[PDB]
Amino acid sequence: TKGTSSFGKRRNKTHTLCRRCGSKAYHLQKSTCGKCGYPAKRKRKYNWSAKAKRRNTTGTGRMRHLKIVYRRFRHGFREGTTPKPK
Amino acid sequence: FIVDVKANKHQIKQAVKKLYDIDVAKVNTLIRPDGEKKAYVRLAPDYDALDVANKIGII
Amino acid sequence: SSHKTFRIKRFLAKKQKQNRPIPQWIRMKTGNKIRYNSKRRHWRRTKLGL
Amino acid sequence: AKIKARDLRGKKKEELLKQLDDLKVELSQLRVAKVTGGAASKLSKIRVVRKSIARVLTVINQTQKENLRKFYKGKKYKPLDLRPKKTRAMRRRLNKHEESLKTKKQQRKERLYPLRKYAVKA
RNA sequence: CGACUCUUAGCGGUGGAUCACUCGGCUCGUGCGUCGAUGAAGAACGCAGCUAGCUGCGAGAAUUAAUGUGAAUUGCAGGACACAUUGAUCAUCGACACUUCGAACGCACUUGCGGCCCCGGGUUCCUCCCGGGGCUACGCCUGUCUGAGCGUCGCU
RNA sequence: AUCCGGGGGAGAGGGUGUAAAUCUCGCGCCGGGCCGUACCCAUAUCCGCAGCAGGUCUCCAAGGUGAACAGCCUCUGGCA
RNA sequence: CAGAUCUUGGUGGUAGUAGCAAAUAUUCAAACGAGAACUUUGAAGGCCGAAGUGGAGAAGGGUUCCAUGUGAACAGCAGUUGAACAUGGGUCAGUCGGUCCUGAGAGAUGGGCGAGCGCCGUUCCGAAGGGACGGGCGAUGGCCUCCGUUGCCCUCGGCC
RNA sequence: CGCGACCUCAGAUCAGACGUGGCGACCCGCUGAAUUUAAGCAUAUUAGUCAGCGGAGGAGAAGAAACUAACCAGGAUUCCCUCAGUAACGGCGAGUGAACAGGGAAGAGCCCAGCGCCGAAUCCCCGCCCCGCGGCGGGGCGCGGGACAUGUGGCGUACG
Ligand SMILES: [Zn+2]
Repeated sequence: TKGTSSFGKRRNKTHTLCRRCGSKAYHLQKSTCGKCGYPAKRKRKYNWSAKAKRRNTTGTGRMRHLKIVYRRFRHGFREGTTPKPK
Repeated sequence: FIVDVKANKHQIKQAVKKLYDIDVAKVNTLIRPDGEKKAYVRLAPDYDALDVANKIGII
Repeated sequence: SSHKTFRIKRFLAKKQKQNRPIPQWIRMKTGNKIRYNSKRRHWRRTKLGL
Repeated sequence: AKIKARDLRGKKKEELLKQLDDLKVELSQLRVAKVTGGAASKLSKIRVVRKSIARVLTVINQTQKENLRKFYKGKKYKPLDLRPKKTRAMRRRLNKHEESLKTKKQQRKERLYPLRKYAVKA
């Protein structure tokens, strides 16, 4: 039918892991992500889902580089001068 | 042996040959479920797999 | 499947490494709160991607 | 045991590699001791060695770049490493003595009508 | 009335309200007001003696070096240190590293296929097979080199 | 994709003991990275909120009666 | 605060009640064991009866696979068993597949459109071939004999 | 039917550069609805608002009148109070709705092209050597390259 008798035919996967967002949104039959949009050059961000800008903007990650700009700035971007040796 | 993930069978031969000053006939490398590339190093007939075993520490 | 891609086999490797229970000695740390692992899953009650 | 970084700064770059490969064999040996039994004596020691290789490698990488950064000083085209990395903007925006220039017209006016102190009784 | 039921009280259970706490939030103000092709934001994978996440970090991976302090970390074993000395632990971090995906950059998205130059095996010039090293994106500016035209001319 | 046969004759080869060629004729040497590889495959390991009478693609296919892979009984194999 | 078929949390009567009835079927003895209608062995009686209640695969699951052990919890009774729980172990390729090829289709530069992220389009308004035999010269290399090799040019090549 | 200028126009893994993306609380440029109100409803209102697209900065934008005035006249921009919920718009319904003048915060001014004069007096880059140099600058040395007459640099711009 269309109830439980039709749920057995579900043995295909339209989506799969994306390569940029990391989520499961990479629509296979047409090659375009859902959560970020992969082949395009612009991260998909919309203002109608404010709880979707909170999940993956700046802060939620590890910040391998934006963390040490903040440490660097407090002193003024010092360069090449080791502290006075002993 | 257990070998880094990105390592050819051509590369494992050189490492063991240069490490223990030994000879290798052929190598077989599966990759375990955990993600470590297990490697089976068939030893050359000129050498005794026990006598090399004692050197590298394993009983 | 026994035709799994390399990437999938790698992803199904982390999901095995982190299925273990907590080490016993964790509970005795001075500031310690956890008392049994929570993320732990059983392959009949969770479907890996959902 | 313990190897300071205050005796490694001067040894030859062909002498360090001798000790660097010595440890990597010593670390290789200990890793066996973990798998095939061993005791708590050797297991804790792996952390002592694994940081020694950090000490020796860093000293090499430092004397390799300090020498190079002496080689490229006084030159005008130096590789992308040895140039400062400040930000995106503090390289394209600022300038040494290029955005401190005054035209002839601007120079002569400041030269001719200089600003000078005064004060007024009430 | 022994039972059953009802009402109240003592006690014991199911339950977590009230009360007091609080390394948490909301709101207001001040100072500063800084990301990225030298590779950002985000994502995957890894790393501890025992360790799953949480945090921290990147094959130098629960950190290296330097400075300041000055005798610990600790859940258990181990030993580092003559604490005597660069000298345990922590804070700062200016030096030194920084895997793979990502604007993502040889073509692709399957650890797939390549080219061009250097080094070591493979050679001993004898071409290959192996490993290591450096490049191989689009648009755009100035300059260089090579060029195309029954475009405009000059000359022999 | 790849592999092959045919036509045509630009070229090569030596001047009398030897060549150039074998759409390798018989031998001989060296090399063949990278990733998947267990198991279930279903009235229990999949989808239906589960050890759900539902659903989901194929290969193998004995003896007897019988037109027959029908129905029914038995052997290899399996089950409570 | 008594109410809003009020929100969240909790507990009753119903109630030890409905129920544990789809596909013929179990019995005797023995073993470990504290314990046995259910676990294991043996004997018997039955069924699935090769379009299977059999022997393997693809999708899909992702360690359920195998061994040792456990008696909290789950397996709508139980259980000495498990698909559970705790430790260990396991997946080896020139020749089996992937990779290579094109199929319906998808898609970028050229071009066109568009306020704009981009869009239409696939030979279509494009200087789209970076390769080769030989030849002339310069020029190394190694027995600069001879050939491997290199730069300029002459030639050759449909861009489909 | 060769040689040499210039003009248009390509290819370079040519030397040296730069953009791509992220954040978006504040800002700038486009695009731009419907619930709602009118006791219905279409103009109107909600409103040039939310949603969409682009682009930066620690601030953006604006800015030294092709101005306001009509006075005995003020004097770039922005911001506060006031003018004012007024003038004006509106199925003149619902509703919408500024500005000049005043006092304050701050106060900063200017540069070109053209007209023309100066022997392109102008400029980018290579190479050499001397100095500094972790915002690549200065000293000179070059019968070293190129741009530039289809116009660079100084004087000079409505206050002349
Ligand atoms: Zn994505």
